[PDB]
Amino acid sequence: APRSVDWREKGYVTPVKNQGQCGSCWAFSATGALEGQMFRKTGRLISLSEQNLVDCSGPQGNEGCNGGLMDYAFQYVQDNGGLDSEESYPYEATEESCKYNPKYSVANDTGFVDIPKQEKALMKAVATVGPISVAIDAGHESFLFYKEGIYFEPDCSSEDMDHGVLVVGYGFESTESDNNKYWLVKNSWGEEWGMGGYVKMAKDRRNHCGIASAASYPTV
Ligand SMILES: *[C@@](O)(C(=O)NCc1ccccc1)[C@@H](C[C@@H]1CCCNC1=O)NC(=O)[C@H](Cc1ccc(F)cc1)NC(=O)c1cc2ccccc2o1
Repeated sequence: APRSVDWREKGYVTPVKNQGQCGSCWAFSATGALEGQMFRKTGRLISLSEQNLVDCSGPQGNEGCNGGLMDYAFQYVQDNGGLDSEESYPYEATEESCKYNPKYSVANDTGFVDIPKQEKALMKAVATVGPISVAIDAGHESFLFYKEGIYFEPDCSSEDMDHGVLVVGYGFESTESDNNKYWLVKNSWGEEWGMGGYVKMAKDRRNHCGIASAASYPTV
């Protein structure tokens, strides 16, 4: 496995988005993973619709702006046999009735793979598959104020994640050893948060914040 991976510089990652005041972290996390896999499959990088996921994934168990799972979004894409593009079904940060139009479908998947809960497998999956959809514990106030460096909430939980985010790679900082490894994580709170909307999560520090607890990716 390589020592550093960054899927942004290879063209797998859409620009950073802003979810607003609606609990659709899962939707954005699912669309990023599916964008990565669609690009790997065809070489075409198309922003997908979070609103479609929010509005139409009800039957699969999701709760719109009131919570959602990324596996449930992949299941909705598979059952629905399609996912509209961001441009056709633009984000409105609210719950609305499903307006899916198969004419504007630009993505689909045949299921999803759940990663074993250990950071080594997460590293392997990120290296070989691409951006991976994950969950982390971000309820602590420190996460709200992140700016740069490796983020390390001493009170983070490894088994109770509440935020879905995407992992676009991993790397290390050139310091004198002292466990410098980090996960490159993309967030959905815009660009003015963290490093242009990104965060370096602590890597190989005993599954800090349960990043490797709920890792999965859609199979196209
Ligand atoms: C999410 O991190 C977020 O969007 N935060 C910003 C925000 C804006 C407005 C209001 C609140 C937060 C957050 C969103 C939920 C729902 C909205 C209300 N409060 C929240 O905390 N997290 C999730 O939505 C979460 C993501 C997740 C996925 C996978 C995993 F292993 C852990 C977490 N999913 C749920 O909370 C959830 C999912 C389901 C599915 C079925 C029934 C109930 C569910 O609850």
